[PDB]
Amino acid sequence: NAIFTAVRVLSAAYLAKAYTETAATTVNEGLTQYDLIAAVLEQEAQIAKDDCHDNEFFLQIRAFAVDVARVMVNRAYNSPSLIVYAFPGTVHGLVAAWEIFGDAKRSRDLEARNNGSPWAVGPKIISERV
Amino acid sequence: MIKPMRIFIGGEELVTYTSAQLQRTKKQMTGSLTVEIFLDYVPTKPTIVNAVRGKEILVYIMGELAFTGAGGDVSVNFSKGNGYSVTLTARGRTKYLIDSSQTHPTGFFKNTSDKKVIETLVKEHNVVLQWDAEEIDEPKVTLRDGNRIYNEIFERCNQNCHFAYETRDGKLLITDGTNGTVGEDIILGYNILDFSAEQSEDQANSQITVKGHRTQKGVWGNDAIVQPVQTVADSWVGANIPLTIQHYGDATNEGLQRRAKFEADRRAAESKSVSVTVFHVWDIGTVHYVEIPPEGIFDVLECVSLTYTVDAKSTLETKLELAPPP
Amino acid sequence: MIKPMRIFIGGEELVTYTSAQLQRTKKQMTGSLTVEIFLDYVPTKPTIVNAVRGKEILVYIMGELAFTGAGGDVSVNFSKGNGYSVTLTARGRTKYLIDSSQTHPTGFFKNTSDKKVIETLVKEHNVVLQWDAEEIDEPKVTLRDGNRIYNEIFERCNQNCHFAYETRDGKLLITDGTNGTVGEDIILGYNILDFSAEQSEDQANSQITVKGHRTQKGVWGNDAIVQPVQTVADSWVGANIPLTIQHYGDATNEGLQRRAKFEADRRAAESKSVSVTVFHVWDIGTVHYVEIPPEGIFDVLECVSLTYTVDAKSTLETKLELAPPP
Amino acid sequence: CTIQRPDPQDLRNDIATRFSTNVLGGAPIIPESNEFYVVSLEYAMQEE
Amino acid sequence: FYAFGEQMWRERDPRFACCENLVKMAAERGVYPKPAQFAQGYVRMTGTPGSALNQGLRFQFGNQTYEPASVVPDQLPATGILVLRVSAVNPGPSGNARVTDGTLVTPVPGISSAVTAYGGNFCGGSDEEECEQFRTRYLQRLQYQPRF
Amino acid sequence: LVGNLVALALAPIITATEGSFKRHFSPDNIRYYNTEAVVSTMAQAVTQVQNAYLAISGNDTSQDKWTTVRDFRNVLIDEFTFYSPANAWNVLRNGFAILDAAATGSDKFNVLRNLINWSSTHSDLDGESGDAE
Amino acid sequence: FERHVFKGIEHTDTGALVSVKGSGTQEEDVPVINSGYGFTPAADTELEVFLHGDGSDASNKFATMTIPRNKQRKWPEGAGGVQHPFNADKFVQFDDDSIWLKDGKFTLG
Repeated sequence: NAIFTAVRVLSAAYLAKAYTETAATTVNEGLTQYDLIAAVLEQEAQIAKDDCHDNEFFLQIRAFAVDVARVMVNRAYNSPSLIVYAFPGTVHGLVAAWEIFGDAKRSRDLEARNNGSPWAVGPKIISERV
Repeated sequence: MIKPMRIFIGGEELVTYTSAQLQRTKKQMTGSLTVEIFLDYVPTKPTIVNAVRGKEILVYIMGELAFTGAGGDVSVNFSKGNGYSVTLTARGRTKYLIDSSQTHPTGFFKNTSDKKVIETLVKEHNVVLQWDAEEIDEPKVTLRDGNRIYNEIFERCNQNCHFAYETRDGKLLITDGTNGTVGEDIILGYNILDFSAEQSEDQANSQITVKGHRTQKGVWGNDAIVQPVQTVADSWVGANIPLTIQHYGDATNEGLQRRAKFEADRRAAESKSVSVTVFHVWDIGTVHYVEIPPEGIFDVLECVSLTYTVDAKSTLETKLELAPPP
Repeated sequence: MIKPMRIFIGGEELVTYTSAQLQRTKKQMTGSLTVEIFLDYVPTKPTIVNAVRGKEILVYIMGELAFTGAGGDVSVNFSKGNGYSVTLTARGRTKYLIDSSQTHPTGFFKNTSDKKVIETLVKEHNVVLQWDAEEIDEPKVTLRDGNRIYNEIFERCNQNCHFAYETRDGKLLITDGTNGTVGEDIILGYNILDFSAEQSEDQANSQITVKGHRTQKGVWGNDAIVQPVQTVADSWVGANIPLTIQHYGDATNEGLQRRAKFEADRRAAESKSVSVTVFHVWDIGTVHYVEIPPEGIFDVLECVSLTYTVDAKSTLETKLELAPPP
Repeated sequence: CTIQRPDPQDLRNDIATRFSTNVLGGAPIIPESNEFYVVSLEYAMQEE
Repeated sequence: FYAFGEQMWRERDPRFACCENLVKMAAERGVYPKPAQFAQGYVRMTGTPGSALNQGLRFQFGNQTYEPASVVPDQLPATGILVLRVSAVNPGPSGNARVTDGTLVTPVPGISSAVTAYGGNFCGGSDEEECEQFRTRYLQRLQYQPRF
Repeated sequence: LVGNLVALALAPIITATEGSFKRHFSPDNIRYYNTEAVVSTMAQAVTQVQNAYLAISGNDTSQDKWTTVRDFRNVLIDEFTFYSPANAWNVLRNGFAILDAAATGSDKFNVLRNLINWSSTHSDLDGESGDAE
Repeated sequence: FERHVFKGIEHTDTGALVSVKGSGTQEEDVPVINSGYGFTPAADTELEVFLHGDGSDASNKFATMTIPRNKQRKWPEGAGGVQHPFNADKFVQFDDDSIWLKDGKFTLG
């Protein structure tokens, strides 16, 4: 069980570091990734606390969990400051990009976050702050 | 955002640096960071210091790595009126190779290759080697007793043309050509804040003759004393400016010609030096098209150096030194 | 009276010196006086000159000797508007040891001691020696033919730790420790006009390994080729920064360790250099308590250098260079 | 070893992060709001 | 909070404690950890009487180096034989050896190079005491011991 | 020339104690049937300082801690070391210097206090023997 | 120039190679420059080897071996000659006249 716990905790830590290395496409996506990792860490803490196996590793896991919480939550909410623009009726990708940013070449950016055909994106469009 | 840099002595994102100068170069093994911190002192409250003399830093330039390696020194100054400044200096992680002293037990590498002698002259201080040139074989490699970890490498990569410098990650790059990665066509009238081209004639040479001796096993007499010679020529200089740069290991025909061409590229690359100062702050080996018609440049040049400078008042400029279009 | 100096080229108490700079140091054998005289010229009346190029001087500082040794040069300048000045320079009486050439007949001292080889390398120019360290014995002492009276001494006092400098009387002091004589506790906020501490990391070394060969009589083979080695360590630097400084006479265990510790004190004393500029104008080896809390100095340091400066306008200040508190 | 009294500011950072993530869905703790006082009080309890 | 109280109790239990707390606890009850020991013995050298002597004497026995522990006399005694209390240079169990003959490293005029291990053994050499060995030694001091 | 009244200077009292020790300690000038007792008293004092150092160092692993312990044994094993006032005083002063340089502040309290209790007795011998002890 | 001791000796078809130590340089050193005298010590024999370095190119170093110092013949004044490498009492001496061969046994053919 020490073998298994070492593997699981190292995998959770390095998967957190992997999530942090890439940008969140949607607030719900970043929060779901954080939910996955926090669930794994809480499971490991409950295991390391079951009948006072080791109290110390329980406390250590708890501290690393609060750290991964602060970082993953800041990444999901604040790395790009995603806002939901409200457009009257659905509109093209180029027109939406040009009206939001003043730069239509940024239309590629509106496709990774919004689902909807390129000629009809909206009428609510997730994008970055301006 | 114009924001180029964000320095980390370990995670502490410098927000007080009053100025900065970051230099990268191919003519040498390292770089030179130079930060300027404020460091106030209230002579009643408690004060805290940082005695780093070795605590590791990096300079992410314009959202991208530029340097990797306050190891250099701390230089806390004083004055009455503008005092309390702290100049930190930070060389490149490939430094101890520069300031150490070889401590390999044997001293006599037998039937080895230059790559291997370089791998064991570096892995004593944990500097991963980015070997990207070739494997040359050599019978006798005796290191002068405690010479220097950098002199010996420079000697072993000069007699077989191999540029030895440092990348942005923190590794030692032993290359033979360029880093590819072409870029901005600097045109006179477009971004050059200032330029200075100088193609002199006191540092060129028509014929370079490399002589030496054969150090193989069994080879003696004439075949090791007489034959080894080579005469490479640069059909661009002009009149007979001869030379003779002698060789210092296992003088093969290829070895001779190769040391010859190495120096024939050094002297070449020094005979057209183009220093340009551009505006805002990736070119340590990059080639660019440059157009300066008044001095007749319409050619593709390689940046040998790269210096980012800053100072909150009037700066943010980059100084490039380029490589000739023979 | 603020009056510090009263110079005597022979008895002539300088009353015209428009400025002055007197430097004393342990890193070297001598000092450097530099006086500035007026020397008017009325192009009808008779004028008189002084061609000293050697006429001997001293600088009693604040009613006490500071220097002893216009030998250096005369440098009569000119200009239309502020001309007619005479810069006189005067090194220390221990100079010819610096600019001569050994003329001892034999060249091969046998069964001598470093003290004796130093006494006969000095008493050729009448410089009494202030030997205050110890007597080390050595079999073979061959002086390179006409090397220099100062290179040979420096070589003979570096392989057995002995600082070699000059006192205020005009003698050669070969010491091993300090000059005692403790003094003013310079505190930040009390007298430091200016300060600059710099404890870098490019001039330190963890392990110093001294190797060499045995030069005794009869000793040959292994006991003179293999054994002699020593590895002294400075458990303050940090990571493995090795080194190998090789030895050049009668390599004994004590000889090895002693050359090692000598350099391990040089590199140490260079890895925390504290230049302070104080106000008004005795510290060539003195220790002082220094308190500069903002850079974390609360320690007892030895002044390596001492420079008195003056200029009738805004000056009278002393610049000290200090020695690290490891 | 490796288990001792946390830094004060570090402790309040941890408590604010835990309150923001497990309760407020990730919202920041705006100063001078009731959540600010609740977080401060808790800290105070932990440090006592 | 329950967890922190449990561990703050645990860090004051000889068996479960970090090595630093273990030594800090043991120094309060007399028990101190054992340091490393250098080898030791006697070395017998000979030569012509009246010869001078210095402290830089070093002996090479087998593969180890040994140095004088006591003060070396200024001259060799009139008998021509000197027996010296000698300790090894490097600590640890490598200094122990079972040797009878050895050579003088540094040559001294008038003193034969061959020296003899007076007794033929070099005892004492031991290594630094680890943390678990010290823990089980300290726990053997507090606990109830019959036939102490 | 300001004086750091923030600090204690221990050099004068150390030299004074050196003088006072070498004035009343000459184990070559005391009656032959008390020399062994006097020298044994000296050795026991040095043993006290050694035990003090070992109780204060604790978890020091560096090789200096191995050499210092070797030097304490080497000086306590030999017999003719404390028969000379110079060696006795040098051993005592360096032992106290090491006990000082081994820790910092609070740590050195109980240990030093115990020493003050050990040396708070008087000698029973008479004449110069009592003066030496 | 540098003195080194002597370890082994590899004999190839271009001459002799030493294996000097003093710093384990050359498991096989370029030579032994034979000016007409040569010898083969047993491995680790206590003798000196002097290296003469080409250019300063450590690369190649030529060796001169000495016969062991305590085996050197104390030649009388006016005399000289050649000796056994390990025996000062076996030699061919040129004296005032005696082309003297000192041994108990001489073989010809």
